[PDB]
Amino acid sequence: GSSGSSGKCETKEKGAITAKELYTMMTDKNISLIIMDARRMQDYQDSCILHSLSVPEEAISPGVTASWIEAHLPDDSKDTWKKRGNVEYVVLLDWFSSAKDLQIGTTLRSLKDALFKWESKTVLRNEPLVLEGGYENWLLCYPQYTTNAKVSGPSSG
Repeated sequence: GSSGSSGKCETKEKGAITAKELYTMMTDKNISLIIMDARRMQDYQDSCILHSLSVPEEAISPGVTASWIEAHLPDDSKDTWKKRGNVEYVVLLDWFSSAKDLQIGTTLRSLKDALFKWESKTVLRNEPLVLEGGYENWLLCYPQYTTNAKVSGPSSG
């Protein structure tokens, strides 16, 4: 080579995490990591990953802060919520919304920006990443890592 000709490129992940990476960190004592499910309150009841956190979808608004979410969260989730600053890395979940399908209004986006971008006191080491596919894909990757595996989530049509 002389300088470096252009091409096309394929693998170009940006602000995204895979299920495989979550496992390596999920069972890591040296590396902390918390998982959150930005979905409806009913979704958490039907399906929910073990050793994971939960957060309503309505409670998370586009352009909110930590005080907002912290104000609207479960009783047991409120604990791990505060540990967000103690841990190192962070990850989220979803049904059909990846980091590429994120927009100005999505729960993941508003939650991803309301954890670092809209920070005042607590601060993390990196930026919140979204799992590849979310819970829908987590079942296909590791169905033996959730409280409820018998959960079907077909498409709109």
